[PDB]
Amino acid sequence: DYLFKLLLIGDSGVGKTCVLFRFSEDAFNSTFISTIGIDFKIRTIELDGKRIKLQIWDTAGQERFRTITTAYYRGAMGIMLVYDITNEKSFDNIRNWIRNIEEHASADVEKMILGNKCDVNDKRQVSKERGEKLALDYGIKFMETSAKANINVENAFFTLARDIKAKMDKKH
Ligand SMILES: Nc1nc2c(ncn2[C@@H]2O[C@H](COP(=O)(O)OP(=O)(O)NP(=O)(O)O)[C@@H](O)[C@H]2O)c(=O)[nH]1
Ligand SMILES: [Mg+2]
Repeated sequence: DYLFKLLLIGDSGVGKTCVLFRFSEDAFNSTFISTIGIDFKIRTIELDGKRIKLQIWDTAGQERFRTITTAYYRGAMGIMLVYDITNEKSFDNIRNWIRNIEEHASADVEKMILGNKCDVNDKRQVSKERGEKLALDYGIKFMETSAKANINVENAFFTLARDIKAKMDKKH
């Protein structure tokens, strides 16, 4: 059945690993252990009766693997651009990521922005409408997710996968 590669991209500690863990194993680890070695996961979804194998590449947020993370753009097909709603600096840094993808990844790559840590509204620094407006500016999808609270985690991955399926099916 169909195989889609997926990139989780963002600053260190936005919750990329936790987002993949909630998608893969429907669980949450309150601990923060930074990703060093880029590791992929296969998560099988069903879109309109078709099984699609999502090869999800969980990249390291640390600056010393920027050059290493970028190398994984080849054949990526889809990229989750994750920032932390409680961290404007991470949100400011997704502009840099989106720009890097436009220049270095293929034109037909599908992009979505996730406002992660959406459950923690108390420490919110980034308004939902500021993420929506940025997504609108670049003409890409956006939704607020919580890996901890399991909000829009499946929805985000099904939304992105559909946009990849739609472009792929239209080639015929
Ligand atoms: N409240 C809350 N905390 C979250 C959520 N997602 C992740 N976190 C927390 O944020 C921290 C970083 O999560 P992690 O998945 O390791 O982030 P990362 O972006 O993969 N980090 P790195 O790029 O360095 O590997 C952890 O303490 C984790 O529990 C979420 O949806 N809600
Ligand atoms: Mg990670």
